[PDB]
Amino acid sequence: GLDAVRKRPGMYIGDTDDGTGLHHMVFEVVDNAIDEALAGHCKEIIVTIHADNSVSVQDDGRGIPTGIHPEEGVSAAEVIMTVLHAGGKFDDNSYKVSGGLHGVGVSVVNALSQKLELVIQREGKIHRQIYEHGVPQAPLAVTGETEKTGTMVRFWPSLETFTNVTEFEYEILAKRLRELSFLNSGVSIRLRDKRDGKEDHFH
Amino acid sequence: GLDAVRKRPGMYIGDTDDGTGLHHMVFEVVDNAIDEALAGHCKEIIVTIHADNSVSVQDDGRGIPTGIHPEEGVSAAEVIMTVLHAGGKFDDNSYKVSGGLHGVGVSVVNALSQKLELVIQREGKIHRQIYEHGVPQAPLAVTGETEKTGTMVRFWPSLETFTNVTEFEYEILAKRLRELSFLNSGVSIRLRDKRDGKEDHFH
Ligand SMILES: C#CCOC(=O)NCc1cc(-c2sc(-c3cccnc3)nc2N2CCCCC2)[nH]n1
Ligand SMILES: C#CCOC(=O)NCc1cc(-c2sc(-c3cccnc3)nc2N2CCCCC2)[nH]n1
Repeated sequence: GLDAVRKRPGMYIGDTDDGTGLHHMVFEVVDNAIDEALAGHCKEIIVTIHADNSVSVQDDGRGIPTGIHPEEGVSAAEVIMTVLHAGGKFDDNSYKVSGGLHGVGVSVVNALSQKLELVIQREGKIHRQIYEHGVPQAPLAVTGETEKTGTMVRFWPSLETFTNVTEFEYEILAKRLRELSFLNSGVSIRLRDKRDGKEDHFH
Repeated sequence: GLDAVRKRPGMYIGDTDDGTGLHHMVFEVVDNAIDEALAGHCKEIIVTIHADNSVSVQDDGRGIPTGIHPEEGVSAAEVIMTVLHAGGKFDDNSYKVSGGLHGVGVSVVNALSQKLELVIQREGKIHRQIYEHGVPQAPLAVTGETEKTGTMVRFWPSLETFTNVTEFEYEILAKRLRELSFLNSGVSIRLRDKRDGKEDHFH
């Protein structure tokens, strides 16, 4: 399970000491947002490096589905955050539909994050869910009204896991983000660094 | 296990009826070859569409390691062909080293292949291994001498699994291959179609 991930992180996210794994945490989440872009629902992805060296990834896609599978009793949100290798494609009712997994899965990003905050806007509502080291602190909650749809996630990588290189390199993130923007022509991808105020916009 | 894959293929490889999954079989193997390119050992990858609508992917990298883990007793070759989600990075002695999984894993390509033939050239030897529906027909065998190093694999997708679209589209494969070649500047990527003789060379 995720216990196996926390125990041998380099085997799932990549090297936890030279910065490879650390930056892969970002791309793993960005890959998911691109799926929404490819489905033609996401027009913009914004990646922000925060001063405390957490990273947020947000998109204006449909929002990860939050309602439980009417048979299995678990939402797509819960599944992809807490089940190793969970990925692929779901529908609005959290039924799993055909689609390949790709990457390692964001449940790994969650497991190796000291804190991960998930905020999902859909069906008129803001939904919130805090995880710590991959453990949900409460069930996913409705906390307000909204007209927007999309997903926002911020994660703080665990300093129990990542060593030596514990801070994100702008150039590395800007490298991957500039590539993806050229492959998906319609999708705007912004990169913001809140430490010094540098912005990039790949469209 | 791979039994779960054969049972619900669309959940692992993607849609098995509209051709998405079928072409993903190729890219899943090509992604692995690129890892060798990135490590600076592979200078060329060649993808061939065969007349019977099997596809081969070959590279001139180091060759997948074939010797058993001195503790676990299994080679990298065996692991990545027969273990779901097996991927990442190994060393020459089949120890697993830090590295992220990415994609779904080629053991899925194997599971959904009526036949897969693996030929590995390294340490002076040609090594061969036939799989059928993911089952090894014999242990990996040494069948001759060679000075070359590299990996060759040909797979015949299972017509028990893939329906309707059972033949590969050149343009789709050429799409992905042309992209990857531009991202990895030093690596030549060829595409050959043996049905009509069309060739492409992305460098
Ligand atoms: C860290 C972390 C987690 O945050 C994220 O994974 N954020 C990236 C993301 C994922 C999605 C959506 S919206 C959606 C959907 C499907 C059907 C109907 N409506 C919405 N599905 C997804 N994903 C499902 C899992 C595989 C990637 C795509 N939007 N933004
Ligand atoms: C279908 C199918 C299977 O065929 C393939 O996966 N073919 C692609 C491939 C993979 C490799 C090698 S060589 C090597 C290596 C490592 C250390 C020392 N020497 C060689 N490692 C790999 N892979 C290990 C698994 C993840 C992708 C890279 N060469 N060509």
